[PDB]
Formats: sequence, C-alpha cells, structure tokens
Amino acid sequence: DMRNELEEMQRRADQLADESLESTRRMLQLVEESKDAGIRTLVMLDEQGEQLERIEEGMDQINKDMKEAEKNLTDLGK
Amino acid sequence: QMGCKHVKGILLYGPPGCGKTLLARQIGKMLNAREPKVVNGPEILNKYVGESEANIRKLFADAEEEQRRLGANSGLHIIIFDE
Ligand SMILES: Nc1ncnc2c1ncn2[C@@H]1O[C@H](COP(=O)(O)OP(=O)(O)O)[C@@H](O)[C@H]1O
Repeated sequence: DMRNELEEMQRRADQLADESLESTRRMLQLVEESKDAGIRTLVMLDEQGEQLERIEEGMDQINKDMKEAEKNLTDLGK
Repeated sequence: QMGCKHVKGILLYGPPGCGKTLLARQIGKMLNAREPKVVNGPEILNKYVGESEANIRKLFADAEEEQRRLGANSGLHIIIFDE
C-alpha cells in the first residue's frame, strides 16, 4: 500500500520589466528635448516664411518701377 | 510469399556470470539492428501510482513512431530485460 499522491504549488515568473526603467527615462528625456527643438524650429520657420513673403512685394515693386522707367526713357528718347 | 511472421522474443536462463548479456548484444549487433536498450528489473519499481507502468511503456515509443512513419520499411529495434 505504498501508493503515494501529490499536490502542486505554482510560482509566477517576474513580469516583463526591470529593464524598462533605465533606458526608458533617458528615452523620455531625449524625446522631450527633441520636442522642444521641433517647437523652436517651427517658430523660426514661420518667421522666415513671413520675411520671404515681405521680400516678395518689394521685389515686384522694383521690377515694375524699373520697367516703367526704361519704357518712358525709350519713348522720350526717340 | 509464404506469409509467415517473425519470432518476437526469446528467453535465456542459467547460472550468473556465464555470458548471457554478451550473447544478447552479439545477436543484436549481427542483425544490423540499432543500439539496444538494456534495462534492469529491480530499478523499474517506484512508490508512486503509475510510475513503474510509465517506465515499462516508455521503451516502445521509438519503435511505434518509426513504424507509424516508415510503415513496413523500418529498421529493427531491440529491448533487453535483465532479471
Ligand atoms: N563465453 C565467454 N567467453 C568469453 N568471455 C566470457 C564468456 N562468458 C563470460 N565472459 C566474460 O564474463 C563477463 C561477464 O559476463 P556477463 O555477460 O555479465 O554474464 P551474465 O549475463 O551471465 O551475468 C563478460 O564481459 C566477459 O568478459
């Protein structure tokens, strides 16, 4: 009558982490810095676009003025 | 053509130390069989339910699988029981 039976106990392997808290924090800090740099680039790019738009009008005005002056001088000369 | 099956086992008896395992191994090696499985009777017993039967059952798995795969063109497997 040496017929034995058993029961079982369970253990849980550690969840997936303990490497997600050293590279993670550095990743977040770098992401924040990149976000700030992107915001600054946004602002600078908008300012540059405004300045180019401003330049356009003066360019067109000088072109028109020179063309009209040349035509007038030619007309009077002949 | 005759339709005759092969003998399935033999028994060897005599005084100890007279060369029975030698003869068994030589018979196995001569027929181009695979490496034999040598077992000892007293070492199979266990004190849990369903453990000795598992040990007895585990020796035929390779032959079963090989026959299920290759059908009638399989090799020859040998099992040796001591004591
Ligand atoms: N007929 C024999 N010729 C040569 N050596 C033998 C012979 N019988 C036994 N021996 C020697 O005895 C050893 C042990 O024999 P063994 O095979 O253990 O016998 P048994 O199975 O009867 O216990 C062998 O390895 C071998 O060295």
